Amino acid sequence: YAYLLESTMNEYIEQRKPCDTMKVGGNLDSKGYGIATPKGSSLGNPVNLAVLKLNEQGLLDKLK
Amino acid sequence: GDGKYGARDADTKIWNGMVGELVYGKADIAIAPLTITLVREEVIDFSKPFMSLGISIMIKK
Amino acid sequence: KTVVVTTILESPYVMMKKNHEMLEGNERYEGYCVDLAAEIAKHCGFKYKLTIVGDGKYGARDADTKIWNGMVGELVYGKADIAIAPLTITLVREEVIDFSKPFMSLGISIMIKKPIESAEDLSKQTEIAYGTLDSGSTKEFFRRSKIAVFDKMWTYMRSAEPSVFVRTTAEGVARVRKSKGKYAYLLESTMNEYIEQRKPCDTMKVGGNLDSKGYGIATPKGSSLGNPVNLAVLKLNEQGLLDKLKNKWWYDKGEC
Ligand SMILES: N[C@@H](CCC(=O)O)C(=O)O
Repeated sequence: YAYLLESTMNEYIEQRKPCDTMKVGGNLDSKGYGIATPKGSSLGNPVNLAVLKLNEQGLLDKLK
Repeated sequence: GDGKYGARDADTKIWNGMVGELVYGKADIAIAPLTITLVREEVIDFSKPFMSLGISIMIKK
Repeated sequence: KTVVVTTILESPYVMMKKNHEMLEGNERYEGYCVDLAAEIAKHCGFKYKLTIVGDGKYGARDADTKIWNGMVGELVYGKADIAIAPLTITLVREEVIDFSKPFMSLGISIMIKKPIESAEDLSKQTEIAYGTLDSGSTKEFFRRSKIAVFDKMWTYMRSAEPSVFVRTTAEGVARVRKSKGKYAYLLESTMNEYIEQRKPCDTMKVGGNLDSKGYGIATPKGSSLGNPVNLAVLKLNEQGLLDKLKNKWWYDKGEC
């Protein structure tokens, strides 16, 4: 049994005991995870700016 | 509550998962490994991506 | 209302066709962004005219006048309705213009002439000169970077004499090529890997990306087009088109 999942989760499991799984081949597509809010939410604009600010400062890479 | 990411039920038309909690106003924001897709963006808003990824294959060594 | 599209002659996004002389209007161009424009215009139901950014720049804000140049400036001052180009979604730009979700992922990388293996290596020597493109997001990345190595690299670049900065990507690439390995160029992975697969096959991308960002289709704040184009980008990515165009212009055309 082989499992189709997002590269992020695959890479995480590949580093966990019992270290018996592995990610193979290239990614099938390219996409992203985003912080979601209800349509027309007040928070939308500010959280988008926060995500951009935090990626630019190196925090997102640091956290991964 | 339902431990799901979010999908619209073809028969019932209801959105489940985190997406549903946002759509029906149970939550104000979803901070999770929630993929930005076209069908979701039609009902909720997404920030630019905080993480880049792609579907891949996991095998037993 | 014919949509004025601002773009930039940057391979392989927008390039003049071999036979441009006998061609007119949108027909004179070809590339990833030319096919992308045709595609989103198809899905959004609009007619358009491709125009090359007058000043040949991506977009930066002059600290003295506060005036935006490049494609950003053309959008900000209403000279163009939409920018379909390899334009990087950044915080400063997002404050003055709208960006669709990314149509392409990328990161800053190093281009060497066929002794440097990474950013850290450039920051430890003075023999090999290195710089970036003027008026772009790569130069800003280093200007606003606190990460020790990137901060240290900027301090060297900022003060560099002669200037290690270039007007166009083509200028940076040509400089690496004629410098006998004494100049490395910092540019986006997308453009780096394209050139890597083009004659004279004398360059190469080294190390991993310095960051993870994306290019987005830009429109002026409050634009009626914004909503539709964003959904169009998502549709095209999901239909598999973006991947198809990427392989079409990068590797089916690779000559190395
Ligand atoms: N894509 C960059 C230009 C290229 C670069 O700065 O390396 C921008 O949108 O400014």
